[PDB]
Amino acid sequence: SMRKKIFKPEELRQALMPTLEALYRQDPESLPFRQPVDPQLLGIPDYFDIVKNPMDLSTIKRKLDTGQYQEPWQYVDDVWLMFNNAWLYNRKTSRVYKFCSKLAEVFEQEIDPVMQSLG
Ligand SMILES: CO[C@H]1CC[C@@H](n2c([C@@H]3CCCC(=O)N3c3cccc(C(C)(C)C)c3)nc3cc(-c4c(C)noc4C)ccc32)CC1
Repeated sequence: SMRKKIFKPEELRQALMPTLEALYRQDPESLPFRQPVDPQLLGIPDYFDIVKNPMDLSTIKRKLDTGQYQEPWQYVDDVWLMFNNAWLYNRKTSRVYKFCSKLAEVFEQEIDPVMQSLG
């Protein structure tokens, strides 16, 4: 459509925060995603050469709390950025990669009914 639907920050928080909570509830799978990747502590100095736009759950949460998403697709784009970054950087046998794949399965199931409700 040409006409932006207008969303209030608290409407987005009430609708979308439970979908982010569903990812946090996955344990162990969300544990690597709860804070930003720290390449110094992890000893991976190539990380920001490969991942140009880092993203993690705590940043998405803060963006929802501070009204930085005008529309739900911007939130979905950040969750997907987090996933794509982890699939790009990590080997397919790693825990982080397989945990990412489980988070993406969970998010897909939670986000669809929410998007139907916001349209
Ligand atoms: C709570 O604070 C901590 C601090 C960081 C820690 N962290 C680990 C640790 C480091 C020690 C060795 C080990 O083995 N780690 C490890 C690896 C996988 C799983 C686990 C669990 C035991 C937590 C499940 C540990 N590596 C991570 C890799 C990434 C990553 C990369 C690269 N690119 O995208 C992502 C996402 C992000 C965070 C990581 C997770 C949590």
